[PDB]
Amino acid sequence: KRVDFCGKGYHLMSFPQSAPHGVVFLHVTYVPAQEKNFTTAPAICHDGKAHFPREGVFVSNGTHWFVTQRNFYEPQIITTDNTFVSGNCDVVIGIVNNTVYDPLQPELD
Amino acid sequence: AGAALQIPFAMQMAYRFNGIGVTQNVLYENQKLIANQFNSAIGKIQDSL
Ligand SMILES: *[C@@H]1O[C@H](CO)[C@@H](O[C@@H]2O[C@H](CO)[C@@H](O)[C@H](O)[C@H]2NC(C)=O)[C@H](O)[C@H]1NC(C)=O
Ligand SMILES: *[C@@H]1O[C@H](CO)[C@@H](O[C@@H]2O[C@H](CO)[C@@H](O)[C@H](O)[C@H]2NC(C)=O)[C@H](O)[C@H]1NC(C)=O
Ligand SMILES: *[C@@H]1O[C@H](CO)[C@@H](O[C@@H]2O[C@H](CO)[C@@H](O)[C@H](O)[C@H]2NC(C)=O)[C@H](O)[C@H]1NC(C)=O
Ligand SMILES: *[C@@H]1O[C@H](CO)[C@@H](O[C@@H]2O[C@H](CO)[C@@H](O)[C@H](O)[C@H]2NC(C)=O)[C@H](O)[C@H]1NC(C)=O
Ligand SMILES: *[C@@H]1O[C@H](CO)[C@@H](O)[C@H](O)[C@H]1NC(C)=O
Repeated sequence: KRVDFCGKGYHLMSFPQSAPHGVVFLHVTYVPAQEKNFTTAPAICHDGKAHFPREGVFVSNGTHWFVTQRNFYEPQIITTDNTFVSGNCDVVIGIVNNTVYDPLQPELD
Repeated sequence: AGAALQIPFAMQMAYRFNGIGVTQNVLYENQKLIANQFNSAIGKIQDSL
């Protein structure tokens, strides 16, 4: 996890080869590509409660809000298993209104 | 690690709080105090210099 100790990018793995009086390291790394821009927010307010992502960031495609993982764009809908709650929505700078979906009660019809 | 991708600075500070074991609500609920403390700490360096 040391930055730039094993090449440029996120180190995946490395292979050694012998040279005359030396060694050659072939570093395999992961390099992110083809980014898009989005709107973002730190928390989400629902029922007077602030919701934070467990892992990921809240992003908006223009009209809807999703959670994604931070390094590869893979959007999902914001549920109570995606997030955790802390406090009320009066203290966070930049909080946004949206609905956080519960699975249990629409299972219970 | 590649191309520069923008992110707002308080959200970068929250990632970094996660990287030491503190949840990020602890940053967002203290943002103003944390920024005051950083500013006083930076203002103390030029005084010693
Ligand atoms: C943002 O993504 C959503 C996808 O959830 C698009 O909204 C539509 O949402 C309904 C119900 O959620 C789906 O049945 C549709 O298939 C979605 N797409 C369309 C084209 O109707 C929404 O269009 C996206 N917004 C932008 C600006 O890209
Ligand atoms: C990001 O910065 C913009 C300014 O560029 C902020 O927008 C202003 O919001 C205030 C309310 O606090 C309004 O009174 C101003 O009229 C807005 N200005 C513009 C140019 O839109 C925005 O609130 C900031 N975002 C956050 C999360 O603080
Ligand atoms: C997000 O939703 C909340 C919940 O209603 C909004 O809070 C209201 O804000 C208006 C204007 O600031 C007040 O007149 C109401 O009294 C508030 N309602 C409650 C129940 O407190 C909040 O304004 C919404 N945020 C945005 C940006 O529209
Ligand atoms: C955590 O520590 C900080 C000290 O940096 C406290 O904030 C200070 O509190 C004193 C009260 O004695 C104020 O006079 C200062 O102005 C505060 N500093 C800043 C930068 O706001 C804070 O109260 C402490 N929190 C708790 C829960 O004890
Ligand atoms: C994102 O938008 C900015 C302008 O706000 C633009 O300069 C940048 O090239 C865009 N990047 C992508 C991936 O769309």
